[PDB]
Amino acid sequence: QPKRTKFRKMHKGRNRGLAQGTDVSFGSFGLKAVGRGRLTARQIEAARRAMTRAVKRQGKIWIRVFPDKPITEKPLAVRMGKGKGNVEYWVALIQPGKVLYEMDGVPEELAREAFKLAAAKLPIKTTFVTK
Amino acid sequence: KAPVVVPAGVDVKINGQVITIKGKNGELTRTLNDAVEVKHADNTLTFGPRDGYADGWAQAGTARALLNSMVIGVTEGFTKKLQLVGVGYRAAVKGNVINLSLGFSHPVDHQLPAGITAECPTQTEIVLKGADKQVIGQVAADLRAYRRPEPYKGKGVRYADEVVRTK
Amino acid sequence: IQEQTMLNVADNSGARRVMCIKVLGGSHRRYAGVGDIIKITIKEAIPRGKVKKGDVLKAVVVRTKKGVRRPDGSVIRFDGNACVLLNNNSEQPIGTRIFGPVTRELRSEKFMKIISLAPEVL
RNA sequence: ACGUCCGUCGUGAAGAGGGAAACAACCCAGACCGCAGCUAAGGUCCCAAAGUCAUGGUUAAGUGGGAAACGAUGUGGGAAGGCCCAGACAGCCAGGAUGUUGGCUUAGAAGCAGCCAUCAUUUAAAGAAAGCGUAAUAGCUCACUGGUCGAGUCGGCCUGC
RNA sequence: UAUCGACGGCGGUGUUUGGCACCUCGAUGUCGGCUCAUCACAUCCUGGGGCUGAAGUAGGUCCCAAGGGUAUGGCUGUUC
RNA sequence: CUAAAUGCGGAGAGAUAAGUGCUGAAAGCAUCUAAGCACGAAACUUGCCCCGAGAUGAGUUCUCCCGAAGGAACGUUGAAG
Repeated sequence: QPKRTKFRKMHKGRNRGLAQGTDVSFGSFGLKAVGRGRLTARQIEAARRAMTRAVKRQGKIWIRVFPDKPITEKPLAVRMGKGKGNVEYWVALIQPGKVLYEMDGVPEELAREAFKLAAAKLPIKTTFVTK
Repeated sequence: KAPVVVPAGVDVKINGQVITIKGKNGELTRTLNDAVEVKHADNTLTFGPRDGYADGWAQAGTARALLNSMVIGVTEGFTKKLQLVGVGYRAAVKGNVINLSLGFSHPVDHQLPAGITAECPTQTEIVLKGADKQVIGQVAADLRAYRRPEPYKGKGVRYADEVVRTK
Repeated sequence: IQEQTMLNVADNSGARRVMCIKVLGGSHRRYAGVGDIIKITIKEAIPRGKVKKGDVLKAVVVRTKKGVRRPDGSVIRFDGNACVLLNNNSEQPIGTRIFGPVTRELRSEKFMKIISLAPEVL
C-alpha cells in the first residue's frame, strides 16, 4: 500500500490526541513490537487509553508513532468516485523494530501491567523492553 | 527402586508376575506385569526398573500404592459405616431392597457386586465390609446414588438420604 | 361433527341452535365428537336480556349422528346433533335443566355433576 | 458483471519422454531406424522392473497432510533476577490482633460499592488490610512471624513441535 | 460481567442483496403454486443439558434431539 | 370383497456419550486418568417381523440319467396364475 496522506479532501478527526505525561525531561525507554503492521487511529486510542487508565500511579507515558496514512473505502456498485474517507481513518506505519509507547520510568515498572492490557488491543505481538 | 517394608503380621510371596499377600483378614492375589521386576526380600518388597522414564515412574507410584493397599486390606480390612435419614416417611432399608423412600410406592435397588457383607441392623447404622476395595467403595457409593432425587427436585428440601459416616 | 356445523342445544340458556366453531385439543381435518369441549357461537336465540345471539362460548357435545360401537358390538345412532353450553366455572352448564339422554363413560370416570342432572342414561 | 488496460511469471502456441495418483504450465530433461550399454524423470519391500542400501536425527503423531484470529506447567532446549542448608523460599500446625463499625458517603457498606487518607497501638508477625463471601455483619484465605518440614524452589525472556 | 449492551477491533456462513461477463443466449422458455418419485439437517413443544437479572415459583437465552406429528380456510393469478 | 368393523403389535440383555464416582500417579499433597476400573441415554447391535441365492463364500437336501432304482411332454381340475 503506497504510503498516503492528503492534499486531497478533509476527512474525519483524530480519535487520539492526549499525549499524556510530562515532557520536561526526555527519556529513552519504550515498548518495541516485532513485525511491521498498519494500526488505525481508533485502535491506537484503545491501547493508549488502556495503559493511561492503568498508570494512574504516575505518568511520563508517551507515544512516538502516530497515524498519518489515510485509507479510503467504497460501498455499493462502482464506476464513478475513486474513494471516500469512511471508518478507515489515518493509519500508522510500524517497523519490525520500532518503539511505540515509552514511559520515562526507572526500574519500578507498574505500567508493565498497563502495556500488557494495551498489548492485547493492537493486532501485533509486542514485547516489553527495558532499554 | 522403592523398598516397601512388610508388617510382622504380613507374609507375601511372589512367583513371576503374580504377588500374593497373606495375613489374618484374608488373602489377595494381584498381577503386576510391566517393564519392571518385582522381587520379595526376606524383610522388604523391592520395585525398581532399569530406566527412569516418566511412564516408568508413573507405574512405580501406582504399584507401591496397590501393594500398600493389599497390606492394609489384610491387617485391618475395608469397612464403611453408613446411616439412613428421613424426615417424614421412614425409609425401610433391607438387605434386599429399600422401600417407602420419600413415600414412593415402588422400591429402589442395586445389585450387590462381588461378595461382601452388608449386614444392616434394625436401627440407623449399617455396615458394608469386604475383602476387595474397589467393591466395598462402589456398593457404598451406589447406595447413596439411588438415594439421590432423580426428578428435577433440588436438595435441602429432601433430607432423605443414606450418607456414609466414615470412609 | 366439524367446523361451521349446526347443532341443537340441550340446556335452557335461551339458545336454540348452535354453530360449531372448533375443538379444544384436537388438530384434525374437521372433527368434534361426544364428550369433547368446543368453543362455539350460537345462531338462533334471544337477542335481549344478555347479549346471547353473537357471543362465543364453550359447550360439550352429548349426541351426534355418527354411530359409535360398544364393547358388546352394537352401534348406536341418533337423529341430529346436540350440545350443552358451559361457563367459566370449570366444567359447569349455564342452563338449569338438560334435555336428552347421555352415555355411560361420560359419568363416573369424567363428569359427576352432569350425570346428577341427566334425566336419561343409555 | 464469466473486463477495459499495464506489469511479472507461466503456460494454449511450436514439445516429446517422465514423475508428481490422474493434470497445460511444479521438478528433470528434449524424439530417425534396429540394436547394445550407461544415466536422467521418477521409482527402487511386494504386485512392479530396481538396495526391505549407508551415516545421523526427529516424530509416535500413522502424524503421513486444509486450516485460521485466539488458549495451553504436553514436553524438550537455552539465557537472565531474586531467595537457599549460621534451618529460608514453598508444604503441615497455630496466629493474623487493639482504638476502629477511620472519616465521608450511603436505605446499609463495620479491610474488601464509591469518595480521601492509610497513621497509631501490643509488640516475634498482623497492610485500618491483597482476594472469596454477606442485604449489611459473620465466616474463610493472603500479606507478615514462630515451630516443624530439610531441599531444590520461585519470578522472568526466547526458541522447536 | 446475573437479562440488555454503545464505541471500537477481530471472524464465520453465504439463506439476502449489489452484483468484476472465462461457462450456456448454434437458446439447461420465466416466478410461485400444483401434482409425483428419490437423497439430507446449523429446529418450536416434549426429552436430556449449559448460563442465569437462576433464592423458590414463573420466565429469558443457548446446546442437543426428529422419535412421532406439521391434517385446514376468505380477498388477490400473484410468490414472500 | 370390503368399511365409519374386529383380533394382534414386549419386556429384557449388552456396549458407550454427557455426566456421576472408585483406585491412583506425573507434582512423596491433591486429582475421575494420564494405565486400569464400577455405573451411566427413547440413540447403537441383537432379539422380532418382511424380502431374499444373479448373496461370486451365485446354497443345501434327497431321490431321478451312471443301460436303466426317474423325469419332461400328456389328460381331468385348482387352496395357483
